[PDB]
Amino acid sequence: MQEHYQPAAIEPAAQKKWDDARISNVSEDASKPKYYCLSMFPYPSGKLHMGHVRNYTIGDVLSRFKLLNGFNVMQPMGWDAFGMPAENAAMKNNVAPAAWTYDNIEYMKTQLKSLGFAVDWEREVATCKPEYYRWEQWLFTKLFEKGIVYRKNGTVNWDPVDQTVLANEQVIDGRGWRSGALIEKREIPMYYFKITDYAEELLNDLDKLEHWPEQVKTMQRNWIGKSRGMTVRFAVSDDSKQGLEGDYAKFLQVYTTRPDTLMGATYVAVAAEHPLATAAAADKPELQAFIAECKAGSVAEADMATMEKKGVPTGRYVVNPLNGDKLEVWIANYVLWGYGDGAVMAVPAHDERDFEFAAKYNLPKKQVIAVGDNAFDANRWQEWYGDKENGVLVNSGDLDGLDFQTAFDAVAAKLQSQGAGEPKTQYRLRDWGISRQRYWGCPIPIVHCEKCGNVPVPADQLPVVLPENVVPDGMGSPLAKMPEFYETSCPCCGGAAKRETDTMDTFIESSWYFFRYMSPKFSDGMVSAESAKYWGAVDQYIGGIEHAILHLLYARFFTKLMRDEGLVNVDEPFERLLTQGMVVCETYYRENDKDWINPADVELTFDDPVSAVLKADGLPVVISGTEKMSKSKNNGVDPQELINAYGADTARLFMMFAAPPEQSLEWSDSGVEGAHRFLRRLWRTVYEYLKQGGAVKAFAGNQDGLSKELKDLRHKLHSTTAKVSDDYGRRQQFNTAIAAVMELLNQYDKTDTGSEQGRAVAQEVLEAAVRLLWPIVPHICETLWSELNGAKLWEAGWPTVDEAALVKSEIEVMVQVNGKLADLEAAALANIIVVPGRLVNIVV
Ligand SMILES: CCCCCc1ccc(-c2cn(CCC[C@@H]3CO[C@H](COS(=O)(=O)NC(=O)[C@@H](N)CC(C)C)[C@@H](O)[C@H]3O)nn2)cc1
Ligand SMILES: [Mg+2]
Ligand SMILES: [Zn+2]
Repeated sequence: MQEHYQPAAIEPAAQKKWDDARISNVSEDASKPKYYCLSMFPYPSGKLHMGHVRNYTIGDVLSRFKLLNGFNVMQPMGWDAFGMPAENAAMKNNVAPAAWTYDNIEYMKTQLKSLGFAVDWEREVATCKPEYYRWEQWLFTKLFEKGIVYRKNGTVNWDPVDQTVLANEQVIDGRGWRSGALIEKREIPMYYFKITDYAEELLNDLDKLEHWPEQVKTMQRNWIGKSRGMTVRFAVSDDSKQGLEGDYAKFLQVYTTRPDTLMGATYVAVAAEHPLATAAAADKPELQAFIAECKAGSVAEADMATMEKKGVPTGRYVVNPLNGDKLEVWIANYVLWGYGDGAVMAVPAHDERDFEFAAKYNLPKKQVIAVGDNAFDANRWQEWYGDKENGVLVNSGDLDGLDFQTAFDAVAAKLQSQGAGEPKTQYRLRDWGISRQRYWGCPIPIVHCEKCGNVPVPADQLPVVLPENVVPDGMGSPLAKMPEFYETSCPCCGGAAKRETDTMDTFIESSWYFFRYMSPKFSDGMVSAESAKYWGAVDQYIGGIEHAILHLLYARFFTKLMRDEGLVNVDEPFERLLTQGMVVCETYYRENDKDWINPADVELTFDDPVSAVLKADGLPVVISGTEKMSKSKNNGVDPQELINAYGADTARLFMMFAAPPEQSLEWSDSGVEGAHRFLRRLWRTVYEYLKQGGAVKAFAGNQDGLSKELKDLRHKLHSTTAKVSDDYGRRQQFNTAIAAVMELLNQYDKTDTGSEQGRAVAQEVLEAAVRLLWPIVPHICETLWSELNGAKLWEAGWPTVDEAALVKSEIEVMVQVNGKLADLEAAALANIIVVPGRLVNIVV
């Protein structure tokens, strides 16, 4: 055994050892219990970053833990290949997106392999390959025929200078982020998934997910935003019907979730697009400008609550059907045309948004709810104003004294009898638009024929192949400028026709890839029936919390779609969900005429730390704040340089030890040094142990007659095995498992293991430690295990807890007072000559 730990020697040999034995190349083996551990597959954007290493290390810890416990473990990897990165790389480098993508894949695949992840590379998929995306084209056509996918006109932000559609997050002050030109809102036909048809299923099935973090479930419930409220109609007043046609001349209809406060409504508010807004504004230039400023707005939903709410009175009036109050209609910028009826009532006393709106414009506030003897201050909001559960109605006439639920049904009965309203269930969730006006994505399998309409490509003709020898312009989607691609013949009539040139939302590829891993070479469908039945669902899923809403909701949706097609046998794709935090790092710059400097290029001073300096020279640097690793502040530490400097095991140890998965991990040079120094110590402990006499059979069985010191070390060992097992299995906190193995070795360090029995216990200690740590640092553990023991480590299995080692010793002595019934004296006085271990007599 080499004296000094040298990872560049041992790590490739171990990787070859695992690969030769094919421990990760798994099949549908009915004799071993399956375990499907999945990390979110990466965008192939060039190189691994520290987030990647953290995520796939967490995945591999859990995989190897289950492997050592005898499961048939599938841990597959692949490439989420379509999307904008390749498009912009094409624009900057004048290379094809595909060629750039396949090169990134080759380089990142090498990096993952050098880290030693126990991955079944025979199940590798790349979603930009027609062998993959043909199957989502297949499902698309099938759902299109059923109407689950449909084509509808929708409005988008057009940038007229850069000639492309822009996401709403990509609009600042009504202008495109790169171009800086005023965006134009335009109506174009687009494709939608009818996800709202599955809203109630998607909402309710969350309750099944007992091993998901509650905050993820809460975020999904809120995103779906189901509510049971009331449709309420207010009759338009005699004087306010000018310019209105239809039922809009008769009433204004609103939806509210608080009909128990209908007695407290003090005004009503409508969207800028509402007919009442249009008729009111026809002779009022200030209203026309307000209507225009609303329509020009572009507020993404994470910013709708954070925008200043503004309104304009219209001079038009409606009547509360329950008390008779004439109420003014306002136009307001928070009422969205498309949600509900584009019209709401306002109760400033019991809705905080209405409170603030009414405070701004000095609109009335009428308290109709009371919670105990709480004082109502019409000038200061209080939390209890919005209380649904423990409130009771006041100032409501014949409704006074009712709680929320019985008031709700009382209002519902009154409204329904006179025809002024009825209960209604609503959902915030919108349908999912999948059209993208972009090149590097899966083609939409629709052929447009002026005789036959929107026609799906027949299954015999799929895939519609994206041509790969394209170098994106900049001036619009290339597919629309390629007659060689879109000029085709119609599949139903055989005449001249045009392919759809929009591509699919790349969220689609990541909504089913976990099923494709089950049979990635299956040419007859999305997933083979036999494989889906064996593998079932993902047992454990690991990824970043930033995917908690959209990606997770889309994947659950696709699972239910595929189940209903008859392809899979599960309702939910992901049983356990572990969300990983971000990686942060200090930032450094230097002022010019700021140019942010990468940390691996900087060197720090010290004392016994003054400042920092650039490695290439010696000019000082500006140490600034710690934040997430990014291109923006050039504070991303290349994982390749960590591996080059210390080896894969040190990289993995640092990430697992520095922070629990949910927590932000802070890059630290000394921390990485600490992890490397522990691996040297681990190496030194085994080497010194074997230097003093070589391996022996590990201690096992009855421990009576072992010295107290060695019994104590066995107690620490088997308590450490139980702790680490609970840390990997239940808590999924890996730092405390490393700490526990560290404590075991510390106790071993202070124990004389030189005797014959001492060596046997030492062998037991070391054979456990290297297996307890193997999921985390498998290369050094693999090599150390082969020096201690000839059996194959994965066949030796997870260390067992020897409960006999956890039973503390017993000695029963009698205690008598005047002849009749240090260590034992203090305990018997807690109940004087002492005959050792047998008897004590309290002579008094
Ligand atoms: C030279 C470049 C320097 C870059 C510097 C840098 C930048 C960022 C971070 C960082 C990020 N996070 C936060 C956690 C990042 C996780 C990384 O692993 C996985 C792959 O991520 S992905 O490839 O983005 N794919 C995807 O997100 C989709 N293909 C997944 C589908 C299933 C939807 C995901 O689970 C991420 O959520 N923490 N740290 C660290 C370093
Ligand atoms: Mg259950
Ligand atoms: Zn036709």
